[PDB]
Amino acid sequence: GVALGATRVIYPAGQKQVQLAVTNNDENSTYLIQSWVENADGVKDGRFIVTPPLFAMKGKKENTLRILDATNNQLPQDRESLFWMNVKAIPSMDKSKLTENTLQLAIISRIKLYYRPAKLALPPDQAAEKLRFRRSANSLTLINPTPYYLTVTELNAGTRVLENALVPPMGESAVKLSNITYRTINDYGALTPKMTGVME
Amino acid sequence: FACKTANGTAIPIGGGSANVYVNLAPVVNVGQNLVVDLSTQIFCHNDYPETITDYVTLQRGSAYGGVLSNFSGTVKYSGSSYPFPTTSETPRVVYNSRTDKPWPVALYLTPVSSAGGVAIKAGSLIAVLILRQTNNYNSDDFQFVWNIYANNDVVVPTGGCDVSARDVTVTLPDYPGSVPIPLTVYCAKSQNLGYYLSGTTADAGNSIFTNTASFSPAQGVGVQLTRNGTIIPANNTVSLGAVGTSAVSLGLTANYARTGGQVTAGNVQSIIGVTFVYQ
Repeated sequence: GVALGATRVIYPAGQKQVQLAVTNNDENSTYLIQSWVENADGVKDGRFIVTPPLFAMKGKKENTLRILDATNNQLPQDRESLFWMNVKAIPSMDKSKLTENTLQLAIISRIKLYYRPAKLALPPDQAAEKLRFRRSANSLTLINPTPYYLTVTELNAGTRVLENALVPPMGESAVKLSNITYRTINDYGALTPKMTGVME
Repeated sequence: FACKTANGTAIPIGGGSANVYVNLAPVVNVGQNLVVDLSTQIFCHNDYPETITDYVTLQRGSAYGGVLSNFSGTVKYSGSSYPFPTTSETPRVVYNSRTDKPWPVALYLTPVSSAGGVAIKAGSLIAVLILRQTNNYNSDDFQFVWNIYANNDVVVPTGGCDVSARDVTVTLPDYPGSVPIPLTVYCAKSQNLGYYLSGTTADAGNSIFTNTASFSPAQGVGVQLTRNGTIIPANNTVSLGAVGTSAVSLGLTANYARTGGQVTAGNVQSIIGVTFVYQ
């Protein structure tokens, strides 16, 4: 089908446009590509907008999406803000099958989009380790003191596999609950190194 | 004949060996070129140009560590591109000056699809390039060995996956029945995937997608989806777990479900979204 060249987009505040690659693999299919960004609540904000807002990808092809900052510098400047970028591949009307019963599937890819204010003091890579934990006998709470969203994955409490989790800037998340292990996904989509669950 | 490196570390008249430390593009996508330009760090001169002429070749180039496993590509020597790792000694270039000129060698490397994270580790050996020098005077045949060490990590960001849907599916029955919907996903780098459905729904339960045929339409019929028997309502994320190289089927069936008053014969056509959500 159509696939994106990343699993997330880092938008650095200040830049007028971030680029995102899309690619159609299906040698004999034509798709209309439409793209948009939503805020953390699912609302189609106009905070970010996608460049070309609507084009065709005929056969094996490669295109560039340009995500423009439409915020009016109205976003928090001391922490990331989570948005969702969706790129939808509208398949062409198949005229042959007008007189039959059909199901068309429109495949969409949805990835994180983090707006990243330009002067964060701690750096993206010094973020994961800075996590801490607070235990209860029902739950395990993650305390993210950094200004970056943390994709906590491979959350282990001894033998136990806990919920994967998304911990926001200078905030916390909670999971149903020994020695705590955890990884994080970075800006590149790669798993950080297994780390030791340090308490608060 | 002799050569030295931009860090001013030399290999004298008989040939011999040296390290070159290259700062690479820190992030390279699967389709892009990682260019390792050695003509800005490796410099040679002929020592007696008024009498002797020097002949210089790329005798061999070999790739190591993360360049050998995650990259494909070429070597441009003096205007021509050969395969790298190399398959044979290139043509000569002439050095006929005492002033240091570059050895015109550049590696053009493209990450393959299977490469992920750190495709070249900081501090590791990326390549070994052998400069071979001969002349029109004696039978001198010397080897200058340049060991290319990467100073930093080269990251190949993972891409989204590929959702291969064989058709734009005939659900006929015009009957009355059910049909599988061939829909598989695969990722070049194993990641957790989730999906959710979206479109116009007719029911409180919000799993029956409206009929939208606009050419002699049926009536009373919607289209519902099932993943091995389990109905999938719109906006309800279905967890696929880790999807790697091997295509995971979503195990979809299209079914007709009722939406209202008299069921009426005619065409039944619906369009549904399927949103795959990345971790």
